[PDB]
Amino acid sequence: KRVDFCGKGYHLMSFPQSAPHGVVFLHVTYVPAQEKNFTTAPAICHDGKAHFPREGVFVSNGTHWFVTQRNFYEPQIITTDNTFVSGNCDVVIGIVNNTVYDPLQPELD
Amino acid sequence: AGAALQIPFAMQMAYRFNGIGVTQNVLYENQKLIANQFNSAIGKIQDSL
Ligand SMILES: *[C@@H]1O[C@H](CO)[C@@H](O[C@@H]2O[C@H](CO)[C@@H](O)[C@H](O)[C@H]2NC(C)=O)[C@H](O)[C@H]1NC(C)=O
Ligand SMILES: *[C@@H]1O[C@H](CO)[C@@H](O[C@@H]2O[C@H](CO)[C@@H](O)[C@H](O)[C@H]2NC(C)=O)[C@H](O)[C@H]1NC(C)=O
Ligand SMILES: *[C@@H]1O[C@H](CO)[C@@H](O[C@@H]2O[C@H](CO)[C@@H](O)[C@H](O)[C@H]2NC(C)=O)[C@H](O)[C@H]1NC(C)=O
Ligand SMILES: *[C@@H]1O[C@H](CO)[C@@H](O[C@@H]2O[C@H](CO)[C@@H](O)[C@H](O)[C@H]2NC(C)=O)[C@H](O)[C@H]1NC(C)=O
Ligand SMILES: *[C@@H]1O[C@H](CO)[C@@H](O)[C@H](O)[C@H]1NC(C)=O
Repeated sequence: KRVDFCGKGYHLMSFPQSAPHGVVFLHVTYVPAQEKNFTTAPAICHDGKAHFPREGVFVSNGTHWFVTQRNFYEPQIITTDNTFVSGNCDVVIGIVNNTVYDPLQPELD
Repeated sequence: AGAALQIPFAMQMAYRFNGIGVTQNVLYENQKLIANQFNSAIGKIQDSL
């Protein structure tokens, strides 16, 4: 996890080869590509409660809000298993209104 | 690690709080105090210099 100790990018793995009086390291790394821009927010307010992502960031495609993982764009809908709650929505700078979906009660019809 | 991708600075500070074991609500609920403390700490360096 040391930055730039094993090449440029996120180190995946490395292979050694012998040279005359030396060694050659072939570093395999992961390099992110083809980014898009989005709107973002730190928390989400629902029922007077602030919701934070467990892992990921809240992003908006223009009209809807999703959670994604931070390094590869893979959007999902914001549920109570995606997030955790802390406090009320009066203290966070930049909080946004949206609905956080519960699975249990629409299972219970 | 590649191309520069923008992110707002308080959200970068929250990632970094996660990287030491503190949840990020602890940053967002203290943002103003944390920024005051950083500013006083930076203002103390030029005084010693
Ligand atoms: C943002 O993504 C959503 C996808 O959830 C698009 O909204 C539509 O949402 C309904 C119900 O959620 C789906 O049945 C549709 O298939 C979605 N797409 C369309 C084209 O109707 C929404 O269009 C996206 N917004 C932008 C600006 O890209
Ligand atoms: C990001 O910065 C913009 C300014 O560029 C902020 O927008 C202003 O919001 C205030 C309310 O606090 C309004 O009174 C101003 O009229 C807005 N200005 C513009 C140019 O839109 C925005 O609130 C900031 N975002 C956050 C999360 O603080
Ligand atoms: C997000 O939703 C909340 C919940 O209603 C909004 O809070 C209201 O804000 C208006 C204007 O600031 C007040 O007149 C109401 O009294 C508030 N309602 C409650 C129940 O407190 C909040 O304004 C919404 N945020 C945005 C940006 O529209
Ligand atoms: C955590 O520590 C900080 C000290 O940096 C406290 O904030 C200070 O509190 C004193 C009260 O004695 C104020 O006079 C200062 O102005 C505060 N500093 C800043 C930068 O706001 C804070 O109260 C402490 N929190 C708790 C829960 O004890
Ligand atoms: C994102 O938008 C900015 C302008 O706000 C633009 O300069 C940048 O090239 C865009 N990047 C992508 C991936 O769309």
